[PDB]
Amino acid sequence: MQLSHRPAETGDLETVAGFPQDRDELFYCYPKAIWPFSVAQLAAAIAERRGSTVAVHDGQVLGFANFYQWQHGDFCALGNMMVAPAARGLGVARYLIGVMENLAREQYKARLMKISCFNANAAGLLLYTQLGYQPRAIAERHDPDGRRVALIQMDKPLE
Ligand SMILES: CO/N=C(\C(=O)N[C@@H]1C(=O)N2C(C(=O)O)=C(COC(N)=O)CS[C@H]12)c1ccco1
Repeated sequence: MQLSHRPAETGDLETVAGFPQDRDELFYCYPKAIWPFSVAQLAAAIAERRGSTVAVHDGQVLGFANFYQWQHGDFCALGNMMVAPAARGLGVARYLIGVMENLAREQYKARLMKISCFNANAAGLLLYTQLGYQPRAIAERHDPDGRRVALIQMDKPLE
């Protein structure tokens, strides 16, 4: 793919907010959100986070991610990882994760990137593993139906 990236803009909101296809996908990428997803919920996330970035191919916004934790000189934690349904498995997430790693190193002087992935998200767990992330801990969380899920906390040194 001929991918580029830039900071997320207002005009991208409607597109990105269309990416989660069901409650599970929304929970996996934004567990505080309530289905149905909306532009206002995405904009609120952006306002309270850092680094919101889109990946673009052939004029189309295909990916989005941000940081929900950032500690200068230490680490960032990547979240809100969303990819357009027509572009899944084509390398958009891996591209964007690489972009966000550079942004963490360069702008936050981070030595580590943290990613948390829910247990049900096999594709996520396998991709982050391919990208050199290692599992560090498992935490209990609850899904929207009040059922227990396992949040797998992974990390990777930067550089
Ligand atoms: C306050 O912490 N509560 C969390 C909690 O760990 N949220 C954290 C938070 O924000 N994350 C995000 C996020 O919103 O970007 C994700 C999404 O990750 C990816 N890979 O896209 C995983 S979870 C973590 C939680 C989860 C369920 C109930 O509570």
